[PDB]
Amino acid sequence: RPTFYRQELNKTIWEVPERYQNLSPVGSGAYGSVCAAFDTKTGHRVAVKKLSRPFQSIIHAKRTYRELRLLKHMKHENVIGLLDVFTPARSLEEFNDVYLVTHLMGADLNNIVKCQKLTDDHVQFLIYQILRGLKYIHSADIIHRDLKPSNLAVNEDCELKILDFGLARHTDDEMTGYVATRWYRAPEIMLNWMHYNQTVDIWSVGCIMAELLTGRTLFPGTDHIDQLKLILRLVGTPGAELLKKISSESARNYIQSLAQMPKMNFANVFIGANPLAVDLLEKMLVLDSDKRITAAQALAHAYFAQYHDPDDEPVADPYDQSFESRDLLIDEWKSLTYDEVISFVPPP
Ligand SMILES: Nc1nonc1N1CCCCC1
Ligand SMILES: [Cl-]
Ligand SMILES: [Cl-]
Ligand SMILES: [Cl-]
Ligand SMILES: [Cl-]
Ligand SMILES: [Mg+2]
Repeated sequence: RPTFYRQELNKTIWEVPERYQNLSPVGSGAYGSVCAAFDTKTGHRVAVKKLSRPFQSIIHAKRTYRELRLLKHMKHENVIGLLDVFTPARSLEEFNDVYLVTHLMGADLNNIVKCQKLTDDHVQFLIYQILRGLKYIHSADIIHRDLKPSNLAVNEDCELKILDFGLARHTDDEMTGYVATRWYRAPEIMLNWMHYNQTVDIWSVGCIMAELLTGRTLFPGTDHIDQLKLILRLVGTPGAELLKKISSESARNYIQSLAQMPKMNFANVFIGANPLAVDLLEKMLVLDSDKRITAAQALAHAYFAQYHDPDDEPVADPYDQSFESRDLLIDEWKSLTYDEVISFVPPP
C-alpha cells in the first residue's frame, strides 16, 4: 500500500498516492470531477477523477461498477484506457470513495477544428483511427451511442482516442433544441423507431466525416423534427421495406404524413471531395440500419488504402456484461466494485 497525502480540491478533500504530484483542477466537469497531475512513476501527465460517495443509490452504485468494468476492459491504441484505480480505504467497511487515472487529453476534434475544413490526407487518417477503435469496441458487443467531435481526443501528431464510457445516460433536456448532443445521432435512436444495435455508431461516423470534409455540421437541426427533415432531404424518405421494420405505430404514422423525396446526389452535396470519400459516405449514411456498412467492412474500403493493415486491426477479449440485467442491493454493487479495485493490474 502506497503512502497517501491530502489536499483540498474541487470543494472536497482529495487523498491520493505520493506518486501523483502537482494536482490542478481541469476541464468543465463534463466527465466528472477531474484534476490534472504528473505521475512520477510513468512520466506521464494524467487525468485523475474522484467519485465522491458514489454508493448513494442503486442507480449510482451500479453506474460506478459499470464505469470501472468498461475502463478495465478497454485495451486498444484508439480507445481510452485505465492507468490506475485506487482508494485510501483499508477495508470494505471503510470504503467510500473511488479514484480513476488515465492519460491526460489535451485537445478534442472540435476545440481544434471548429469552423474549419481539413485536407483529404488528414480526413483519411482521422476516420481510419475512429473505425479501427470502433471495430474493437463492437467486437466486445459494446455500443458507444455518443460519437461526436468532443468525444475524440487528438494530439499534435494527429493520433486519436475515443472517450466517454460508463457515464450517465443523456437526458431529454440535454437532447432538446439546437444542440450538438443530438446532431450526430442516428434517426432510429433519436426517435425511438425500433430496437437499435451497433449500427447506430456508423451513422455518427458518417456525420463526423462529412463535417471534417466541409467544415460544417451535416444535420444542425433546431429540434428533433427539424433534424429529421434535414436527414430525409439528403437520404430520401423511407420505402415500404423500412416502414415495416418501424415497430412504433405512432412513429410510423407520422412518417407517412411527409411527402415522399428521393435520395440526393452526394457528388453535388460534397462538391470537389475525393470520389472515394463520397462513395464511403453513401455506404454509411443509409436510412435502413440493416444495410449500413460495418466498421470491419469500412476499414477495407479503398479510401483507406494507405493505412489499412488487416494484421494490425485487433479485436477485443470477450466482455461479460451479464451484470447489466442483474438486480442487486447497494451494498452488493459496492462489494463488487471493491473487488475490481483491489484486483487491478496496471499496464506494462
Ligand atoms: N469514463 C470516462 N469516459 O471518458 N473519460 C472518462 N474518464 C475521464 C477522467 C478519468 C477517468 C475516465
Ligand atoms: Cl506512491
Ligand atoms: Cl474511501
Ligand atoms: Cl461535439
Ligand atoms: Cl469479462
Ligand atoms: Mg456522452
